[PDB]
Amino acid sequence: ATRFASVYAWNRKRISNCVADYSVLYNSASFSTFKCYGVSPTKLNDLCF
Amino acid sequence: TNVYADSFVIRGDEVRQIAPGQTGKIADYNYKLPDDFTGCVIAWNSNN
Amino acid sequence: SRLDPPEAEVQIDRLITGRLQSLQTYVTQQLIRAAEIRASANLAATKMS
Repeated sequence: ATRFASVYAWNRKRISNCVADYSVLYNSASFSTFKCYGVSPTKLNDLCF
Repeated sequence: TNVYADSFVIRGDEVRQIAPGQTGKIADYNYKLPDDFTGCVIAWNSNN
Repeated sequence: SRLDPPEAEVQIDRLITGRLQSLQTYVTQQLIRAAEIRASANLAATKMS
């Protein structure tokens, strides 16, 4: 995003009706910490939401 | 009965990802620990 | 489908513990009820005899 909202007004973006490639973001080591609760990040691409 | 020393160097993030049940580029392509690993993990800075 | 094994173990272990405990309770109550049925059947056999 061009600008991130502060925690007082944290920005929320709806995601629906598409196909999502978590593979690129997971492989991209730009994310220093990637902590997933309730779902395993490896097969997060497997399920439907 | 036997003990094995595995030695390598890691820099940047994931310095603590050398552990059972961890995920990462190095853990997936270079070196993976077993699910029921028994032993010790040792790491220290050696920039100098 | 959504949990990596090395942390899914604890969840599935809780589930197995609870389900097995339920099975034990069912089997124990069935044992007691079957003992009662055995007493009733022995009484029935004695009555027929």
